[PDB]
Amino acid sequence: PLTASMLASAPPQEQKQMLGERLFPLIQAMHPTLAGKITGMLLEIDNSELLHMLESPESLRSKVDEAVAVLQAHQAK
Amino acid sequence: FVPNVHAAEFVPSFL
Repeated sequence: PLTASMLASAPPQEQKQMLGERLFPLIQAMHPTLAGKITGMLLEIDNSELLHMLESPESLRSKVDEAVAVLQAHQAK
Repeated sequence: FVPNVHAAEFVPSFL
């Protein structure tokens, strides 16, 4: 598992990518086509919360559901 | 968390 220590010791420019690599397969399971876009949207959240989302399925799902609701409304209009 | 529809897509490219 990815840990806070691992993230904090990574160069800042790799941190989002490291989180993204672990979040993407989970988000893709939920949304096989929107996964790339939803992952990108979620990666704007701060790193502490992203790590929490990685560790807490209910937390990840709540953020994914909000991003999807907004994205799909955007696509529709 | 206010979702940003302009956010860059995360492209899987990790191998």
